[PDB]
Amino acid sequence: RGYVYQGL
Amino acid sequence: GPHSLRYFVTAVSRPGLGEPRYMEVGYVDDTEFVRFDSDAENPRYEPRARWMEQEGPEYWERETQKAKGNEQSFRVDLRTLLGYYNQSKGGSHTIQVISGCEVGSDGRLLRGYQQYAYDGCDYIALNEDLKTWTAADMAALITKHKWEQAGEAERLRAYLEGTCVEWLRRYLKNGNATLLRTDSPKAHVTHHSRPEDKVTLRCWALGFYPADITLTWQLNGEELIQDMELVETRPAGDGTFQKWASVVVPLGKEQYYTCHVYHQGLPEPLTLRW
Amino acid sequence: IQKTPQIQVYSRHPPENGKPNILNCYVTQFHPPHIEIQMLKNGKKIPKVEMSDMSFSKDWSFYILAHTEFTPTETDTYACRVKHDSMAEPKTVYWDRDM
Repeated sequence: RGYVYQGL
Repeated sequence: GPHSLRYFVTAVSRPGLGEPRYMEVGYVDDTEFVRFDSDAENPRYEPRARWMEQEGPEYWERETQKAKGNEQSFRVDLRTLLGYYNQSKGGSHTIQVISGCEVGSDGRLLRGYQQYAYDGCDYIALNEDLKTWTAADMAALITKHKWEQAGEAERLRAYLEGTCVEWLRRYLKNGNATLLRTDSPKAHVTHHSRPEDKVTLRCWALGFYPADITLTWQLNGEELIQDMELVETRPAGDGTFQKWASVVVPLGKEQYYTCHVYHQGLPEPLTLRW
Repeated sequence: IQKTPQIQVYSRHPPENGKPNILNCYVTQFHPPHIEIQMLKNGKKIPKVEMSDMSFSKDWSFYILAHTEFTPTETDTYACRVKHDSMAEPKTVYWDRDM
C-alpha cells in the first residue's frame, strides 16, 4: 500500500 | 529472512509535450507487484504479480485514487522546485522517491526509509531515527522547514511502522508461494578465444530466486576478485534473475580455475570447470 | 544529470532452436529517464514487447527491462536499439547467442 506524499 | 516493501516514484516534466509523466512501481523483495503510469491508456493502479488477484475491487480503487492525488501533488512540486532553484520553465526535470519498510523473519520492523532526489541528486531524506530530516542543499532546507512545521515526520512514521508493516505482512502471506520460494541457479561455463594465447572463461548462473547470489572464480584456492569481470544481477523476464562472472586466463591453463556459486537454494555451493 | 545507458541483451534460457524462450534487453544506469527502447527481429521492430522491473540504483540512475517471448531459429537475429539524449546516434546491441 503506497503513501500519500506531502508537497515539497 | 528480512523482507521489504518498496515504492519507486518518478515525476518527469515534459515542457511543450503536455503534462509531466508520473509513475509508481511497488516491490515486495525483488518482485514487482503493482504499478501506475500516468501515460497509460487508462491510468489505474494495476497488479504485476498473479497473487495480487486476492485483493478486491476496493483495493484497486483506493490505490488509484491515491496515485492520482500523488500525480497532482508532484505536478506542483516540479513547479515549486523551479522556484527554489531559480530555473527556467522550458527544461525537463525529474523528482525521484524511494519509500519503504523492512521486517525481519518474525514480521517486526527493522527499518523504514524515504528519500527524494531532484535531477539525479539527493534532495532530502528521513534519518534512521524516523523523526528528523537531512537536506542536501539550501533548497531542500526550505522543504525541511515546511515539513517540520506540518509535523510530516510523525505522519510518515505512522505509515512506516503501521500501514507499511501490516500490508507487507499481508502481501508476504497471500503471495507466500511466489515470494517465499527459492529457485536454485543452474550454472555453466563458456570459452572464448582471444589474441596473445589467452581465453575468456565465463561463468553463468541462470534461473535463480531470490536475486542474492555470489559468483566467484578461484585459482590455487584463492578468489580472483580483483581480476574479474562481472555484471550486476539482472531480471530475466519471468521473475527470476541471472548473472555471469568472467576471467581471462592463459591458454592451456583453464583447468586450474573453478567457478563457485553460493545461493540459499544451494545446500552446498556449486563448483564448475570448463 | 546525464548518464549514458548500459544495454544488455540476453535470453532466459540457453538458446535451443525451436524451443520457446524470452529475450531481454536490460537498459541500466541512465539519466534523464527519457528513452526509446526497441527490440528487433531481423531488423524489424517487434510489437509484443513488455517493459518491467523499473528501479533506480543508489546513485539515482534508472534501470528498465524490455522483454518479449521468442523461439530462436538459426537464421533469425535479434537486437535492441536504444535512443537516449546522452548519445548522438542510437545504439543497437545484438543478441550474441555464443556468449
